[PDB]
Amino acid sequence: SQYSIQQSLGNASGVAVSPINADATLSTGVALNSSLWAGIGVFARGKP
Amino acid sequence: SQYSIQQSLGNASGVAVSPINADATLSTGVALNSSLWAGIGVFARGKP
Repeated sequence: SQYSIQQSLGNASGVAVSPINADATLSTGVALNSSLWAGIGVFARGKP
Repeated sequence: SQYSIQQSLGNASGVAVSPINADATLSTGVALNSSLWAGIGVFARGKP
């Protein structure tokens, strides 16, 4: 309909905006400063 | 519960304070100006 925004705009009159690139700002979330411990054992209560 | 303060703050919203560093202020308590004398002997009373 109206107010819609296209993205291709190939060989036809119109106006279109490309989707945001955001590729030069790629970070990585690993949170290195976090430690957890895993172990096995024998206890009194818990799901085996 | 509430009023608690965390220390890690890894990849999650929140506020945390690290434990006090206090490593550039390390002194050494030896009290060099102290002298005591140790000896053996034969006496009249005491635990052998």
